[PDB]
Amino acid sequence: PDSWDKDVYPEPPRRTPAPAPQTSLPNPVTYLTKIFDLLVDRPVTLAREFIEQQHAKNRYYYYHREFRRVPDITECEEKDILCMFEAEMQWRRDYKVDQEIVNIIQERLKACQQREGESYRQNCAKELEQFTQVSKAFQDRYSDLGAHYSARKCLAKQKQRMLAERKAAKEAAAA
Amino acid sequence: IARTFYDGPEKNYEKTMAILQIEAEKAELRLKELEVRRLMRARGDGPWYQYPTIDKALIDHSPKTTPDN
Ligand SMILES: CCCCCCCCCCCCCCCCC[C@@H](O)O[C@H](CO[C@H](O)CCCCCCCCCCCCCCC)COP(=O)(O)OCC[N+](C)(C)C
Repeated sequence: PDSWDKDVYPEPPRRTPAPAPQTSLPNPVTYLTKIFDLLVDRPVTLAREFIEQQHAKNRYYYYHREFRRVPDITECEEKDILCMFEAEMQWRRDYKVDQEIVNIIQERLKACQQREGESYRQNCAKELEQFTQVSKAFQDRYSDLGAHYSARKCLAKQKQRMLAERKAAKEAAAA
Repeated sequence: IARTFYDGPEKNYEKTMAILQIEAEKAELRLKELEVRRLMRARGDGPWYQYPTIDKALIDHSPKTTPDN
């Protein structure tokens, strides 16, 4: 339904074949489906309609909380505890959001694998590539941080990686 | 439950900021106090570690039966 965004959680257009009976024998699946409709789905639909009618008479809202952007650990002085605190809280929020981004991509991958049946190896290549890219970026950001990870340790890891990349590029320019 | 038993995140956030400021100031004060104690005990030019000497008002500045003190 329209509860979730279809761009964040995409699905193919869902082609289904038309029934093409080839025998005069009655189809038990259709008869049981009609019985199930009449004895299960209609009462459930009526109950839900009543509940939604009650919900309509009492309509209230909740909001998504917006967080400002505070300075990060890069422009905090060595012993400034307040800037360090706010930068660390912002970094923790960013870490949580990155985890949920990876979660969304993994959900896409799983749904693709189930949906494609026997053709999943070829038909889920884009989802596999997206998960590979996201997983590599996440591994670069947060792996090996340890039990007591902090924005300072992430900064040190990034600086070490930047130094390695700079040295590699410098020695590649010499070859 | 949130309305009845709890407060918003701002209260805890800013209380944490105040607590952190107090603790950091205490830490720097402790380090400075140790350094000041070390310097005063080494040089003796401060109000602390002022060990007594002889009071000069006990000296008798009067002629002493002999000219050469
Ligand atoms: C519709 C049916 C389903 C509803 C189920 C609701 C689930 C909740 C029921 C369980 C009880 C919760 C446990 C109580 C722990 C709360 C303790 C504390 O957090 O509450 C204080 C508040 O005190 C409350 O009054 C707690 C009182 C709970 C006492 C429990 C006693 C129940 C025992 C039952 C005895 C019945 C009779 C016995 C006969 C012998 C908070 O202090 P305060 O700083 O102010 O609040 C700050 C937030 N402000 C600023 C918005 C106000």
